Amino acid sequence: PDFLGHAENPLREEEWARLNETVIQVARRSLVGRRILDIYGPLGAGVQTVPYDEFQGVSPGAVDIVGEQETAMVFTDARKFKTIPIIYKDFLLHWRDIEAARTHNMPLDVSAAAGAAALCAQQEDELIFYGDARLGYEGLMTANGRLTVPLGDWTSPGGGFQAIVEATRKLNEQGHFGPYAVVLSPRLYSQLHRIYEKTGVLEIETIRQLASDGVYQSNRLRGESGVVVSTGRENMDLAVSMDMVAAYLGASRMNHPFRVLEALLLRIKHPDAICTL
Amino acid sequence: PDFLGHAENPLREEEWARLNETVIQVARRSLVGRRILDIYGPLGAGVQTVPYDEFQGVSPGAVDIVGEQETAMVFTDARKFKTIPIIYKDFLLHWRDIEAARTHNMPLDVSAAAGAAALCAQQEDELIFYGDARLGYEGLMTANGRLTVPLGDWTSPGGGFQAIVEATRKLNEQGHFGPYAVVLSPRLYSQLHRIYEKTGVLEIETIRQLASDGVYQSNRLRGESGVVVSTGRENMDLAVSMDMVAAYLGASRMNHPFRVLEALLLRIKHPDAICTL
Amino acid sequence: VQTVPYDEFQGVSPGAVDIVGEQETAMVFTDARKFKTIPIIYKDFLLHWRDIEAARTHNM
Amino acid sequence: AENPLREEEWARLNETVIQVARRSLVGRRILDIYGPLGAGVQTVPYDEFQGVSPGAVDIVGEQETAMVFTDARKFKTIPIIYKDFLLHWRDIEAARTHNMPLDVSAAAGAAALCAQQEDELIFYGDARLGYEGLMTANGRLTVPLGDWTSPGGGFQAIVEATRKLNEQGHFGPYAVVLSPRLYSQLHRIYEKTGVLEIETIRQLASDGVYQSNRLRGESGVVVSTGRENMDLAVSMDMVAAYLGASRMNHPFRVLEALLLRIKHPDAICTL
Amino acid sequence: PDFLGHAENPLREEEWARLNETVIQVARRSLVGRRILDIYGPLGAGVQTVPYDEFQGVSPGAVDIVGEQETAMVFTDARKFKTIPIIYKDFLLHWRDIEAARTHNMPLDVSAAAGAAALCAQQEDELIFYGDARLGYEGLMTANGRLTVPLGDWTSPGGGFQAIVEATRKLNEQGHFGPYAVVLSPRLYSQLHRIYEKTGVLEIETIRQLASDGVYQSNRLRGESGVVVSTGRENMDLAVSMDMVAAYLGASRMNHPFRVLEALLLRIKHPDAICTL
Repeated sequence: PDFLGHAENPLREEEWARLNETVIQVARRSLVGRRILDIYGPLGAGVQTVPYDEFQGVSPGAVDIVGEQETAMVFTDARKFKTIPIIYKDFLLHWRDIEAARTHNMPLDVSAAAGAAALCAQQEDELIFYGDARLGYEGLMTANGRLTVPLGDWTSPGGGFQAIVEATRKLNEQGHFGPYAVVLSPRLYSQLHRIYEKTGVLEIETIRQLASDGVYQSNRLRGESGVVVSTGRENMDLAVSMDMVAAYLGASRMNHPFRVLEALLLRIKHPDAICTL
Repeated sequence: PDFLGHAENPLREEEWARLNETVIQVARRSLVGRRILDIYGPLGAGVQTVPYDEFQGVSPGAVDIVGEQETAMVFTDARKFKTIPIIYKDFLLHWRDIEAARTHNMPLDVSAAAGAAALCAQQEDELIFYGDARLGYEGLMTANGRLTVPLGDWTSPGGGFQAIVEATRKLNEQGHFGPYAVVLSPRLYSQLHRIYEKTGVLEIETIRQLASDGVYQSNRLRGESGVVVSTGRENMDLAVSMDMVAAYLGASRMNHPFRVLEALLLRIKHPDAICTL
Repeated sequence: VQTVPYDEFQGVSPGAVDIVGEQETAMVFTDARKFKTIPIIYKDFLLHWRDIEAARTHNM
Repeated sequence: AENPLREEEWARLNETVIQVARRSLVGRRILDIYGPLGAGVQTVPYDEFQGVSPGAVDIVGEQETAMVFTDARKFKTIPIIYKDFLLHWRDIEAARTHNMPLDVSAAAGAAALCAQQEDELIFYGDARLGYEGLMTANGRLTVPLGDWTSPGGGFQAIVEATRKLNEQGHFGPYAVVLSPRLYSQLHRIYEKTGVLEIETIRQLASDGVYQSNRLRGESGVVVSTGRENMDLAVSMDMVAAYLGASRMNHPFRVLEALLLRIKHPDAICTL
Repeated sequence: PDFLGHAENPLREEEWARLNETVIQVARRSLVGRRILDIYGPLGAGVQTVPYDEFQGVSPGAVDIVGEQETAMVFTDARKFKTIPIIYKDFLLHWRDIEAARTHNMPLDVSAAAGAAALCAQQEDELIFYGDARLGYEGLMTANGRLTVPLGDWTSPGGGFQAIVEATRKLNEQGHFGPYAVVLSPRLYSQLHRIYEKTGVLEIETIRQLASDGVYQSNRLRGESGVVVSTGRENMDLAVSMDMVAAYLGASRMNHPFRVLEALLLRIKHPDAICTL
C-alpha cells in the first residue's frame, strides 16, 4: 500500500481531478496578464522553441477596380526563434491526508495546491511584465522602443488622465490605434480613486471609457509605473506550450511532493503598441 | 511534396479554416464602419455593379377611411449603377512553418494573416469615410449636400454638445429624424473626456443618451472632423459582393503568399442624413 | 468527521523559472499541524401537533 | 503554372545533383550526421562543454559529485542554403524530339556552388548571422604551424597538436584537414628512409588526411572524428525543387539545410 | 495519463541499447590501463572482496634427475584481502528532450552520456596509475619497490633510448624478465616521437621493438614521468567486478539523472615488475 513506496502515482482519478481543478481555478483568479493577451493554442509538451516573429512592418493597402496595386505583403522583419522557458512551483502532502481522505474526509484537502498555484501565477505575471536578463527575454516595461512619456504631475486632479491622453496621442502618431488597455501599479491605481474636492466624476470611469478594454491593477509591476497597450493580435501574443498542470516528483521521506508547471513565453509582435513612464 | 511546387493549394482544410477564422475575427474587431451600417446581403463574386439608387424623395403619406389619396410612391431620383471596387492586402508564409505545423507546432502560426487583415480593415474604413476621386466615389465627409455646421468653440465645457444639438436641429429641419449616431475623430473624442472643474457629468454620457446608437471613434477620419448620421436603412447601405476571404497567389521563391480580399461599396441612398464640420 | 486539519500560519516561496527547469525552491507544506475540532451550531422550534393535522385536510 | 518534367528527366537531374554533391563534399567524410530530421524542424539543441567534474569519487557506496549537463541550454536555427538556375521550354522540347541529352550543365553548376558554400560554412561560420567556425571557434587550442618548408616539418606540428589534444583528455582516432598548398607541398617524400611524409602523418592520424581548397593559404586543423564531440544536423539532403514557371521559362532551386553543432570544442587545433 | 510521475525506466528498449553501446565504445576508446594489463574475468555484482597475494618470491625453478627440489613458494603470515571500489558520473537528461524524441524531432541526444563515461574512465585510469590514500590503495608510480632509475638525459637528439635500456637492465637484475610494456606521459611521449635518432629512424620504432608490447600514452600521468612493466599475469592483474554500464538513479525535479558504474581493483601480486623515474 503506502509502504511499498515510490509508486508510479499515489493519487486516484478523483484526487487528480480535484488538484487540477483547484490549480486552474486559482490561476484564472489571480492572472491579470492572460486577460489582455490572446493566447496561442496549446502547442504541446515537446515544443521548446516558437517563431518569435516580427519587429515592424507597414503596407497601407490600396483598392482599385481591376485589383492591381502591388503593395508588399507584411512577411517578417527577421526570424529569431526564442526558446520557451518553464514556470513552476511545488507543494507537499502528508501521506495520511491522502489516507484519511479515503475514509474520513471524502474530499481531499489540497490547500497547499492553491498556495503553490498563486505563487506560480505571480511569477508568471512577473515574467510577462518584466524580463530577467538571464535569458535575454523582453518585458513590457523593459522592451526597447517603448515610447516613454513623462507623466509625473499627480496628486492634483487637474491632470492624470492627460498622461493617458498623451499616451494615446503617441500611439496614434506611430499609426497604431485600436481597443486600448491600461495596466497600472497599485500606488497609482489607488491614487486614481481619489475623491478630492470638486469631485464631479472620478477619473477611473473616464479612463475606463477611454480605454474600452478595462483598466487593470497588478502588484507584480513596480511601485511607480504604468502601461498602455493595444489588445489585438499581431501586436502581442502568448505562446502556451502547456497550461497549469500538477505533476509528481517521486516520494521523499514517505511524504508526497508535487509540482505545478506551465510553459509560457510572451512574444511582442509589434513593439510599438507600448507606452510606459 | 513541397518540391513539385506550384500546387493548386498548399494548405489543408484545417489550416484554411484557421486562416479564415483569424481574418474574420480581426476584421470584426477593427471595423467601425460596419457597426452603424446595415449590410446588403452577399451578392456573390460575379456581381461587379449595384444599383446606386437614390438622391432624394418625399411622400408624406395620408390616411382616410376609404383608402384613396393618390400619393406618389418613392421610386428613384435616377439610376446611376456604380461599380464595386475591391479592397485587398497580402501576406507571406515561409513554407517551413507550414511543414513544422504538421509535426511540431500543431496549430499553424498565422500572425501575418492578422497583420494583413488589420490593414485591410483600415483601408476599407478609409474607403467608407472618404472617397478617392480616382473612381468618382462618394464619402461621408466628401458627399455633396452635407449640411455643414460651424462647430469650433471647444476647449470650454460650456458648449461642445451644442454642436451636436445644432446638428440634430439641422437634420430635423430637413425632415429626417431617427436613431442618431456620431463618429468622431480622436483629437475630439479624447477632448470630450475632459474632466475640467465644475465637472458634474462628462459630456460623453449626455451625447451617448442623445444619440442612442453609440458614439464611436475611428483613427482613419481626419484630425479635426466628426459626423452625425441616421443609422436606418433607406439612408445608407453597404453593398457586399464578398466578405473577408483569404486566397492564394501561386508560390513565389518556394514561399507561399496569400491575399485577403473583400468587395465593398458604400451607397448613401439619402445624402441628407449627414452632418459634418 | 469532528476534526479538520487546521493547517497553516505562514509560508513563502517566490518561485523562479529557467529553461532547464531546476531552481530548488522549497514547497509550501505547512507551518505545523494543529487539528482543531468542529463545533456545532443549532437552534430549535416547535409545532402544535394540530397544524400538522390541519395541514393534511384544510391548509395543504 | 504546371509541372515540367517527367520521371526520367527528373531522375537524371537528381542523380547529377547527388553526384556533384558526393564528389565535392569534404565535410561529410570527416563528421557524422544527425539523422535526417525532415524539413519540418528548424531548431536543434546545442553543446555541453567545460563539464569539469572528475567524477572519480571512487568510494564504496557513493558520494554526491556534480552531474554533467549542458553548460547553458539554448538553441540555434538551422540555415537554408540554395542555388537557383533556369531552363528554357524550347530546350526541353528539343531534348524531347530532336536529341535526347537534356543538358543539365546549369544543375551541375548550381550543385557545385551550393556545395562550396556549404563547405565554407562548415569551415567558417557566417559572422553576420553569427555561428561557430572551425578556424574561428572559441577555445581552439592554437598551435604554431610555422617553420615549415623544412625537412622535419608538418610532423613536428601534428605531434604537438596531438599532445595538446591528449593533454586536454580528448583523444581517439584523429583526422586532419589541410589547405591544398600544404597538402600538395607536404609531399617531402624523404622523412628519412622511404615513406611519404604525408603517409606517416596519415599513419599518425589513422582517419585520413584530407584537403579542402576552401581553406586559406597556410591553415589546417586536426579533430577527433567521433560523434558526441562534433555533429552535423541535417534537415534535408541536397535536392532540386521547382519554383514555378515564369514567362514560360522554368526556374529551379537546389536546396540543402545543414548546421554543425560543435558539442565539445576541445578537439581543435589551428595555426 | 502521461509522462509526469516518478515512474520506473523512462527510456524504451532501443534507447537503452544505444546508451549502453555509447558507454561501451567510449570506454574502449578512452581506456589505456586495460590494454597494458589483463583482467581477471567479470566476477559479478556481488563480489566485494578479492584476494591480494603477499609479495615477491626469489625462488626459481630447478631441474634434477629425480624431482627433489621441493620448489617452495609459500605465503607467510596473512592474505590481507581488499575491497573493490566504484566510480560514477551523472546524466542530467531533460524530460522535454525525451518527450520531443517520441512524437517530434527524434535524434535522442546522449552527448552527456559519452562525456560522463569519458570522465569516469579518466578517473578509473587515475586510480590504476595513482592510488588514493583515503582508501589506502597502491599506485604504479607510488607503490613500494619501484626500482627507481633517473632519466636526466632527454631534450637531446637521442637521449631517450638508454633510459629504457637501463630500466630493462634493472628489471632483469631482479630475475624478472619478459615482454615489457611502457606507458609515458603526453609531452614525454611526443618528445620521444621526434626526428631520426641520427642512427636510423624515429626512436619510438626502436623502443617498440625493444619493449615487445607497445609504448602507450597516458594524459592522466604527471608531467615528466613514465613506467615500464612486465605484461604477464602472476605479476599484476585487474580484478573486475562489473564493467561499465549506465543505470537509472532516480527522478530529479522533473528530469532523469543516470549513473555509469564499473568496479575495478588492481592487484600488484609482484611489485618487482614496476619501474619509474
